Amino acid sequence: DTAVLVLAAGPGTRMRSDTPKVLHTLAGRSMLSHVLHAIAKLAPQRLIVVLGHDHQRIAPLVGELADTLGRTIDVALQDRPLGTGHAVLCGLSALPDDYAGNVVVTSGDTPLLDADTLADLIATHRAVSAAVTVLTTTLDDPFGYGRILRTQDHEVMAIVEQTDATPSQREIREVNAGVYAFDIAALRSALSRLSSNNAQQELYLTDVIAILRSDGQTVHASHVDDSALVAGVNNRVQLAELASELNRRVVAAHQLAGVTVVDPATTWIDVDVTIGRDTVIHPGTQLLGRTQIGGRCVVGPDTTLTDVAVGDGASVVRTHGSSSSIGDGAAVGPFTYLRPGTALGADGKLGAFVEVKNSTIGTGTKVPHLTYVGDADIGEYSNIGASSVFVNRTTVGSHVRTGSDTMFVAPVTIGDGAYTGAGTVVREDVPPGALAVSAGPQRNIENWVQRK
Amino acid sequence: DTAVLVLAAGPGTRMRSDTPKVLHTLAGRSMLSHVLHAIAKLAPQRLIVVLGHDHQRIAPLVGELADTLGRTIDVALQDRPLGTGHAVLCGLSALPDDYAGNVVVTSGDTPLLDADTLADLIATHRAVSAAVTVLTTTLDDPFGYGRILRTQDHEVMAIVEQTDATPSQREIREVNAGVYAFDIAALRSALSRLSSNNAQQELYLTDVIAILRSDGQTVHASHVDDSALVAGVNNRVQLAELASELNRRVVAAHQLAGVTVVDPATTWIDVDVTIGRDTVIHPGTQLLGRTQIGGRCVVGPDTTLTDVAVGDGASVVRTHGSSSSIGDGAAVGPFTYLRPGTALGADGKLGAFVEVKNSTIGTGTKVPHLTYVGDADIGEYSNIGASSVFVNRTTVGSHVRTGSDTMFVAPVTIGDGAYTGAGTVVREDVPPGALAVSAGPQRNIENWVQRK
Amino acid sequence: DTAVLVLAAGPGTRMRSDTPKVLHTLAGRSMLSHVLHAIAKLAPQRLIVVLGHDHQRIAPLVGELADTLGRTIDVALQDRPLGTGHAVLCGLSALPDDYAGNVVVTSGDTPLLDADTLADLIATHRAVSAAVTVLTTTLDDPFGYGRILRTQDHEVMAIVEQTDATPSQREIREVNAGVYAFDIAALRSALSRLSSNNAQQELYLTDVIAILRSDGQTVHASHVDDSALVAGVNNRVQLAELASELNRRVVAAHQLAGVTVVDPATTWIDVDVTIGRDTVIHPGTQLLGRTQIGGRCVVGPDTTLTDVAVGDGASVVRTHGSSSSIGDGAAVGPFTYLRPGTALGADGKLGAFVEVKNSTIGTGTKVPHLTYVGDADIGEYSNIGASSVFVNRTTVGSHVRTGSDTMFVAPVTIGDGAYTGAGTVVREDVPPGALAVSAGPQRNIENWVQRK
Ligand SMILES: CC(=O)N[C@H]1[C@@H](OP(=O)(O)O)O[C@H](CO)[C@@H](O)[C@@H]1O
Ligand SMILES: CC(=O)N[C@H]1[C@@H](OP(=O)(O)O)O[C@H](CO)[C@@H](O)[C@@H]1O
Ligand SMILES: CC(=O)N[C@H]1[C@@H](OP(=O)(O)O)O[C@H](CO)[C@@H](O)[C@@H]1O
Ligand SMILES: CC(=O)N[C@H]1[C@@H](OP(=O)(O)O)O[C@H](CO)[C@@H](O)[C@@H]1O
Ligand SMILES: CC(=O)N[C@H]1[C@@H](OP(=O)(O)O)O[C@H](CO)[C@@H](O)[C@@H]1O
Ligand SMILES: CC(=O)N[C@H]1[C@@H](OP(=O)(O)O)O[C@H](CO)[C@@H](O)[C@@H]1O
Ligand SMILES: [Co+2]
Ligand SMILES: [Mg+2]
Ligand SMILES: [Mg+2]
Ligand SMILES: [Mg+2]
Ligand SMILES: [Mg+2]
Repeated sequence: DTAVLVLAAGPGTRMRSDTPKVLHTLAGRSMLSHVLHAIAKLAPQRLIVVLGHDHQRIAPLVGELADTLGRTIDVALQDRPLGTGHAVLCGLSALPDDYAGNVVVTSGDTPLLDADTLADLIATHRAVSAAVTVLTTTLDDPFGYGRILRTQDHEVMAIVEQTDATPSQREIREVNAGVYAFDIAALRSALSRLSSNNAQQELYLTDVIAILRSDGQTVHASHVDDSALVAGVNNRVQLAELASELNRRVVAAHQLAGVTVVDPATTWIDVDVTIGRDTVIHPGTQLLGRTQIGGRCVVGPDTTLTDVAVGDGASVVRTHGSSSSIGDGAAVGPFTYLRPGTALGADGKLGAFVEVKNSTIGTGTKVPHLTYVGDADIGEYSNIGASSVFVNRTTVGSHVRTGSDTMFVAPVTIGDGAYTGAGTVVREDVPPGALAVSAGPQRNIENWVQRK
Repeated sequence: DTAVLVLAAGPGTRMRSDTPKVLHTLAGRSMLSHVLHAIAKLAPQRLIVVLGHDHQRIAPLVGELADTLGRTIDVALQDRPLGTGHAVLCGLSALPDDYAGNVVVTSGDTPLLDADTLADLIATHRAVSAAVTVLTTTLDDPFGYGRILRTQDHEVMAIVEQTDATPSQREIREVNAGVYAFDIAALRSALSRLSSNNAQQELYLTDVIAILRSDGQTVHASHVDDSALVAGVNNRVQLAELASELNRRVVAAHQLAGVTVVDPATTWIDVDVTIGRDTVIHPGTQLLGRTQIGGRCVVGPDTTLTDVAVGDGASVVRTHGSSSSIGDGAAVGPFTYLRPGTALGADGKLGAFVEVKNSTIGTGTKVPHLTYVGDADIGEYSNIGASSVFVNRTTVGSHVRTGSDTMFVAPVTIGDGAYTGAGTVVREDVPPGALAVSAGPQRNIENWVQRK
Repeated sequence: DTAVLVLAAGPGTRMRSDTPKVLHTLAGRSMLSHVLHAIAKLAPQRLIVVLGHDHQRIAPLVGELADTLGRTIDVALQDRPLGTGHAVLCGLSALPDDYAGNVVVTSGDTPLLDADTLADLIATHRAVSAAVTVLTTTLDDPFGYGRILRTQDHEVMAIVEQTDATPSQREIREVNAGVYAFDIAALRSALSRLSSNNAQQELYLTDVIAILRSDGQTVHASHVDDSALVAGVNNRVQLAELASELNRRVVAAHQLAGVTVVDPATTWIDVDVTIGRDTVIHPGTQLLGRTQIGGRCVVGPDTTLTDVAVGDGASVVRTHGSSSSIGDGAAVGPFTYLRPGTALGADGKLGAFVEVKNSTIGTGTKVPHLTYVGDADIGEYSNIGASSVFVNRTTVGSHVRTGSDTMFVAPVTIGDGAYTGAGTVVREDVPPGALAVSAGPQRNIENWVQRK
């Protein structure tokens, strides 16, 4: 059997945040969600998330995530901030006393930890018949991490916390990832022998290593060369360095699968985003949420799309949009705002300084300049003049030509093939094939300027 | 004599692209074009580009490039994907049998290879009286490249392909750039001795090295320290890493020549772009095509310009434009769209939420807010009110003041010094110095709001 | 006693600029200003800035800076470009002959030099009882810097200029930072023994080291590990590398204090900018000048703000603004332009394609689409229809609803709770609770399209 505990109990005081550390997000999931998704793929028999401060704020999101992953996720509360050693103990109490499996310990602030790393850890753990196996790695800057101590003979002695290391030890660049596999009897038995005489006056989980080494138990360290996989987040400088490392990888994966990305460093792609072959993404682009881009698209510089669906061969340039759909071969931008519920048919055009909200717009229809469309349904191959406003429901037919400077005052229906004169205010329905007008006739006042 | 072959025959399957590898672009030229420009500057007597898959799609662009560089470029077809060794052979068939020159082999996926490197290679080749000279370099990640094998005595033994190296050899970090100079008799004679018993069942050009070493011929390797100069492109992650390296260099060259670039990493400058002394470029700027910027300009953040000409001391801020000209001391932006054929005279202004298309706009005239100008010619020192539309030809005189919310319905002529009232629709000509109006008079309905 | 000289006398010819090197800016101060601020914090008894070329252009800004820092800053002119050795001499002439203090020499092209480094230098200088102490550092590329020469015994021999080093010496990677502390009698006495037989035919300050070593005086070098602290600026590639290093640090300091910064590399924050806890900054953001952001704000991608004040919990997305204030919980963007003098009350909204200039806008009022507001005061909880223009003073009351396509022709007053019909031109005052209209009635011309 195997059980995974997720240590999400700490305060994250160095985040300086009213929002709990473990719910800050990157690439579209919270850290906690990234950690849980990864574990879920490995499918251990039990899964326990230990919470402490802010638990009423984190618990409901653990339950939300248990439904999305379709499995039970238990929650063990930690009453006293008595250390991580104490947190494992709290977590074990959600396990039956008779429990015979392996226990794997993990935190929830390690968002790039993946299912293979855990697998390699369990496999290695079982292969060497070890009481405790710990993931290590080595870093340029090892600040804030337990250091790994070994004999002459390379044997793992102990783990010394940052607050507790001599200056001489603070130099050690092998670090404790804080990801372990334990034999359960050995874990139970060393947790009892933890004392809190140390710099933080806590029960260090990391003391368990020296303890089992004392009983002449087998202690294994498994070095992870790709340090990003087990990097943790304590503050916002680390949050962003890893949001950025994860972004590099998402982008590179899209590039190898056929997407041209002009500039990876300023192209942000959330984990659920799909993009078709031979589309080009220009720089300053964020593809967020469940956004889908077809193939042979152009996604223009300085574009932001959240939960937008874009068909094949469409261009979406300098566009700020969400919760909207854009058809094949359609043209959006530059300087275009899509609010929730915009659907633009195939071959359609929303141009410069156009805003659409909750509007359905038919195949091949063009709204190219300076106009607001909201709460409107517009038919096919229609053309909406510059400088207009759908004054919010309105329905507009197919093959319509509305003139510049038309205000459609909802609710109003414009019939197939109708026209509107420049500067018309439409307050009553327009029959198919009629010209609606309201502008007064021009009058020239000669020599007005000499006089005034 | 000297002949250059360009090996552009392969499939680029790892690009995952319906567009042939060698025609993907960076900084304004396709890879093929970058390679050919560089060779062209060296001016060898013959120049042969070997094509294979997609040759009907690549051939016409080779001919297009031969005219631009004003020299003959021959095309040798490779009938069977039988290897690069085979590709050199196909390429040699476009040479006369009596041919006595040096042959230099190059690919066309090496876009930063420059005329000096080739020169250094030919010079070195002749200096050491060598049968074969190959360019090498050393890399952090040597994946996918032939490895260079040497004796104890540092003598070049052979080149081993990635697919063919032992794990022990895959560690070697000296790589084959795939750029060579051959003595022709030696090249002909080792091409005949190539066999295809290897991992790809192809005729490896790289086997030619071991072969000439066998006949006790002179084999020279010339190490290139600047690895970017001979880096090749197999996939889109490599395309962008080098588009980015080339961009660093273009930008740095502009910085040393007097252009302030706030942020090189997000400033994209195509190779043909010229920029004057003491202009400042702010971040998120792309200067593409034959775009020219004068001096003491400000080019604002988040600006995209393609084949735009900008005079001296003009500002072009948050502007998306192409195929357009902007005069000295003019002001464009923020949030401004220039379509093809926009000319804005000196001291002119196109402001926020303005779109211009095919329009000529005179010295010192201002279009500052919320307006569409297309197919129009506007004179000098005129002022176009906010929220207007040139409803496309229209001509507007000099010293005009058109009021807000005016629709000029083409075709219409507005005389010098004329005015337009706020919300006028202009359908007939306006005499110089006349006030054109059409808006109805205001009426106040008192206490309407209590009633409704 | 202690006196600081700032060597700002050189020509900066490699800047290629009509603007003096030392006045090019980064993060909101000129280099000179950064250097002077840092020294000012240390508060030496005397402070002398030596000027040479362009001194009439730099002097008035030295005086401006003396008032801001509230202390006397003297200016010593250098008549002849006779070297840096000569420049120290010119600088000493502003000191009394009897002067007994330490002299510290600094340039003004070293913008990240900080008050601690100077302090460490003075302290070290006094601690070792040294005649001359020089700051050194070591670099990947030491080009253009004096090299540090030492015996077998690690004792500082001399400093050799770039123009003067053997190729063998050009390899030395310990460099002279050009920041020193001198015992004054020793400085006076070695300046007299400087001769100009060297590559630039100048009086090298750096020769002073070999000279004092000759008199068997104590020569100390103090190595600075953080090389950015003493990096100098000769050209625009170096200007931007350090503008970028300083930006990393400003941003990281905000991140550790509680600001989420999605992308540091494209987030530019000037030194005076303050940002509250738990605000998020998205990429492509510049926060320039005395800009202040409250807490829990969202500052949207692609935003530029200069001397903007933003309250708490407001969003400012895709906005280009300056000299303006935005209240708590207000919404600005996307695609919004704020000119000088915009004040938007708490809970207010300026939306897509809106431009405001010199306008005051009351609590909870919304200007959401396609409109120009300038020279206007608008009351509370009002709503301004899309596609409108304040045709500039206008006053608008509270709880107003103005319809789409309204032109307010200043000067005009709109009473509390008044309405305006769609497409109204307002030329006369509107009583509280009145409906102002001017649009003509709609007319449908049936079958117009068949006929035309
Ligand atoms: C359990 C413990 O006492 N210390 C751990 C632990 O420190 P924290 O301050 O709790 O983050 O996490 C580190 C791994 O992220 C690890 O290096 C260290 O050994
Ligand atoms: C009449 C109109 O064109 N737009 C209205 C309309 O825009 P929405 O996109 O529907 O939010 O409703 C808003 C009322 O919440 C109002 O601020 C705005 O003026
Ligand atoms: C001709 C050949 O057989 N192999 C060459 C060749 O491999 P390709 O898979 O054909 O790209 O190009 C490399 C240089 O880009 C070089 O390293 C290698 O030795
Ligand atoms: C009348 C007008 O102002 N603009 C027209 C006009 O803009 P262009 O910039 O010329 O493409 O022609 C288009 C017809 O292809 C049409 O979509 C748009 O409505
Ligand atoms: C005073 C002198 O003769 N040379 C100095 C000096 O060279 P400049 O060319 O004047 O920048 O500044 C360098 C420090 O930025 C230092 O390395 C060098 O030793
Ligand atoms: C009438 C109007 O709406 N806007 C005017 C008005 O804008 P300002 O934001 O005030 O610069 O004054 C300008 C005169 O300098 C003029 O170019 C523009 O047309
Ligand atoms: Co109107
Ligand atoms: Mg941690
Ligand atoms: Mg290749
Ligand atoms: Mg209008
Ligand atoms: Mg210098």
